[PDB]
Amino acid sequence: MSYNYVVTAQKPTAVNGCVTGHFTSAEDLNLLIAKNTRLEIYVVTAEGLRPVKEVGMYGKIAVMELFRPKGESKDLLFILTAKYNACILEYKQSGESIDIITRAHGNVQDRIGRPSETGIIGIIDPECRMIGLRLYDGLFKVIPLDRDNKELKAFNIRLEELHVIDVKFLYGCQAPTICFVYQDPQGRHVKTYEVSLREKEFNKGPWKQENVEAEASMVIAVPEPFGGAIIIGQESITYHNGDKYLAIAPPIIKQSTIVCHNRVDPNGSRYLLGDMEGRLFMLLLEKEEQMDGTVTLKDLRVELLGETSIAECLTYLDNGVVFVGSRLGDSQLVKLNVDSNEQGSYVVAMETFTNLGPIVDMCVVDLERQGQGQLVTCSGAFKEGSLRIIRNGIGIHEHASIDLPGIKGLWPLRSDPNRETYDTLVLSFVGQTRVLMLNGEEVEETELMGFVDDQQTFFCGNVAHQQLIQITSASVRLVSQEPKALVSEWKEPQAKNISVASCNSSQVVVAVGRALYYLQIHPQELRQISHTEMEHEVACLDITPLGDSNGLSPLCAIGLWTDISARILKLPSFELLHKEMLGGEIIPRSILMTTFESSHYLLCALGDGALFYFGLNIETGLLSDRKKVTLGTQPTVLRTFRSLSTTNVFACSDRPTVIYSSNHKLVFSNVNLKEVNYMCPLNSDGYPDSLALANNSTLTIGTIDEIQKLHIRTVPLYESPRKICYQEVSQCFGVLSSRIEVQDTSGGTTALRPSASTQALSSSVSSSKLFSSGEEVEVHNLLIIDQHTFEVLHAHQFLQNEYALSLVSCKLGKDPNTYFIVGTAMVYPEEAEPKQGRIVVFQYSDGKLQTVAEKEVKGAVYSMVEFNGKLLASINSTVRLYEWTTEKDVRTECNHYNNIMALYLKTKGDFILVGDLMRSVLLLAYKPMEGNFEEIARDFNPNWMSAVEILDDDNFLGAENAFNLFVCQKDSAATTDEERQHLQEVGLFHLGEFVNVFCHGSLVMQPTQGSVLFGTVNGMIGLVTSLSESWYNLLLDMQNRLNKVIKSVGKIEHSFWRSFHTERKTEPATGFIDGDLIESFLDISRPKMQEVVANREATADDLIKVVEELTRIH
Amino acid sequence: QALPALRERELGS
Repeated sequence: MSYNYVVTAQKPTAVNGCVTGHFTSAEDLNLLIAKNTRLEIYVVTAEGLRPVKEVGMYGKIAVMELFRPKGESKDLLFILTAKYNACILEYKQSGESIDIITRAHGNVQDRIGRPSETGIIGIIDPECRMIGLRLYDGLFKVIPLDRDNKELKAFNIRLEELHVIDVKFLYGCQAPTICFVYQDPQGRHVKTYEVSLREKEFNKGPWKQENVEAEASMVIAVPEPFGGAIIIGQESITYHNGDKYLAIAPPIIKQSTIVCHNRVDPNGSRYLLGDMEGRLFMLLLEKEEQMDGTVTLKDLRVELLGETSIAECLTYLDNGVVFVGSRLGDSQLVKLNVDSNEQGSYVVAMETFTNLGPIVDMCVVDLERQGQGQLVTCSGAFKEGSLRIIRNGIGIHEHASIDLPGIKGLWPLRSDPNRETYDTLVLSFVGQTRVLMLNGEEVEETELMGFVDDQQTFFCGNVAHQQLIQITSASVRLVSQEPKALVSEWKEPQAKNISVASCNSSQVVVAVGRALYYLQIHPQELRQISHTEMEHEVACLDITPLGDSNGLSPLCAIGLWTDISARILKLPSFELLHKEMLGGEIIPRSILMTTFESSHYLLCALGDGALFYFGLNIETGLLSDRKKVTLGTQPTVLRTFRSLSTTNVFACSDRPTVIYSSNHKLVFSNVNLKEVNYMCPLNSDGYPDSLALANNSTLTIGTIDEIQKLHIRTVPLYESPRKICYQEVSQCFGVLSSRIEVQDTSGGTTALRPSASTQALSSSVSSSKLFSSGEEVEVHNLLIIDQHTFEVLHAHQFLQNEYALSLVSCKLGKDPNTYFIVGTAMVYPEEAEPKQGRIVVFQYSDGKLQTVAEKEVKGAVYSMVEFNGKLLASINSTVRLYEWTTEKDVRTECNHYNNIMALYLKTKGDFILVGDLMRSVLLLAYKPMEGNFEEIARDFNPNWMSAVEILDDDNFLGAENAFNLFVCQKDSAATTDEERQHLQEVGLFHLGEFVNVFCHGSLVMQPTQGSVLFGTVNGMIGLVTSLSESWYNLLLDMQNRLNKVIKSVGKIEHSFWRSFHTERKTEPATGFIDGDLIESFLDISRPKMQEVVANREATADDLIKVVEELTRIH
Repeated sequence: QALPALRERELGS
């Protein structure tokens, strides 16, 4: 029994595919970017991309095409999951509520059929007559496109050729006709088949099988004016037709393989081409005319336009704008100019979108000496390589810290109408008021004339027309910028005390307990206006001139005491509109209004910390959407702030939250602060652009961070990092990198660009002499990286043809020094595997990288961990436990041996080990008997491992090539000379993500138990946690209910998606709860929410809170 | 080889 809960802490950032077309509106341009499982939907603008709709799916997208048949208005979408899920999508707006529909769907796999090289190829014919699929090796799948076929019934046709490389449909062919590059013992060839769907046959294509090159890897079909097939290999480009053939081998393209393409002009004149280098080519075909038939071709030449992130996906948009989909680096928006600049680049970067890319390796490191952890992932590859420092929450830059206990408010102020650098600030004190004027950065408490300092201030804002306002318990006083005394004054015509207050430039609304008054400010005098009484006692008010008026405010709204409500009203007339009745038993503490780009928002905060969101129109004055969140458990004070262009909302609480803007939505995320009571914007000539803060005691000021939950740094390495270690006693990261170099004319290698190891601040190479007995070679490095600066303190280069595989930072035995230990291997392309290698013990000093001790090994050092003052390495297949003499030298002790290829290791504290390559996992014990290994138990399934972590003394988490997670634990039954020997698979699961690395740590803190983060190839960062017996049984069930209520996108069963899947079996998943689906609850309509709960107890609006305490593990 | 495979399995095909 192994109860587990996985969560997506960060969505996959790798673009896996993208397309253009009119999917939103027949007169709209759309960018359709598929991630792994996500599907971003954009519309193109003068700026670039307007986000529109982002949805997940239950599957890895592998095919994504837009198509528009006859008798259809706008383009429809066709998606095919890697688990062979076909489905046809459509975008459908009901005015303001946006929906993606399922027009067709089915499952298009067969029991028979090896999946082939290059994997899935899906293609639609130009006439929309069908959908052709090469799912399987040797067959071709047809989905005959009809008005019927809502379940996409598909017939297969036999293929004589069982190795296809690429296939397209050809324009201008009588029937539907395919075109492809196949392989056989003679080499590579081109062939066409006419696909008649009447007879379910393949007939014969419009032109005879010709011959393409022994590296051909792309068929590009060409549109109506031309017709034909452009075929791309290495070092050559061919154009094929009836008997027309054209070819060119431009030395430029030879250098690296053209990987992805794309048509720029509809008439198929200009095409874009991607490389492993990131080079952006322009394929141009020359128009030739005989003038009475159509148009032929004279030639076709290729020009190098510039440089992109290693393009996996490619799409031209409106005007020059090219979206570059990267997998190994940050995707980006790129402009094609007509003119070159410096270095001859017709390419100009517009925007660069953060891809956390191939996460090869990472670790959890504080770097702030708090309790929270930053994560530092080795991301990217080749020129795109980088470290990413991922920091959870928005943080504060502090400047001054004055110790004042019992502050009650603060508002922006100036003592000169000229400078907008607010040189003053007045705070509310414990029934008192003290002045704070600034000599600059000097905190000065004096008296100010016309301001009372023994009463308690309620408001103190910037009333324009030369005046300073001070509403307090009794009177609302007034000061000017000409005399500075009692310029005017207002008093309640009874001697009753004012309670609630709201004020802007030339407008004031107060409350005397149910009583209301509206004021005005002009030159020098305080003039009163209208008055109305109200149902109960006023708890809060708000007034502010919005985006439709200059200093004066149109409509209005409040919330009062007894009924516990939120009232919509008018201002001068004081009439009552459509209030929103609220539940609860505590007052509403704060109420506000805001404006961003497009929309107006009415927010109300409660006393027990909760918050409700509604939309008050500047015109209509009507309701909007309802939902409940938790913040802290204290009252929440709502303020407005200046940041960038989008100026936003700060929620003060015991758990401080900020409200930015995402796409049109309002962000809602944590703020790294002790506890925050009251807050305001600033801009003094001692602290500009600052935000002011107060709590129990102590003021703070200083600029605010970014937006979002996850902050991302990025330290561009320009090469490719393999693993990372954190020596904290040293205050620096050790990172293994790798650069590719080219054979040169003399006999050595050089470099292609300035990398991290080359332009390193200080370097050293290896001197060991232990070995004897069109060319690219990887060069490897340890890098020393300052944790504060992230500069390259040092870069050590390893030997020739030596790769550095593994890294540890530890103290070994009674050696007081901490070390860097690097496992390595010697690689040359004859041997299938290494039969050599090293183990180097590096020591970093004041600022010096010392080679302390080396050791030879007859095989690759795959991983290694600090066991117990002893070093535990895996050497190709022997797993050996080294110890550390006083000699300062690695001496052997024991070494197991029952492995195929020991790729990974993890240590459970005391004396326990794990992990293999193509035969699942093992479990070992070190015996302080004679320092001898004893194989405790092993998993007997045939998994192709990729990642291993020990969760606890029994739960072992493994990840594997087929994107599946599993969990092992030892059988606790009798007859333990056999049943002990096997450890059973107590939990399977389909993440749908290649897992590179696991480790312990959390991105938060100063309901569950444990915490294990993982990084994946697609850049997704996950979180595994272990569960308590009851919490599972509830969650698995409420997970089962959610399937019935949530309408799947491609109409895909969630339980199917989550099922364990290798080529040779499929099981439904046990012991695994994706909180992703659990988190799906909090974004449900209340009607479909009540459904989930029909049935120790079961509530309704109590689970809404349990799913809260979950979205707080990351 | 075994390693030319292992710096490509950490990246994807």
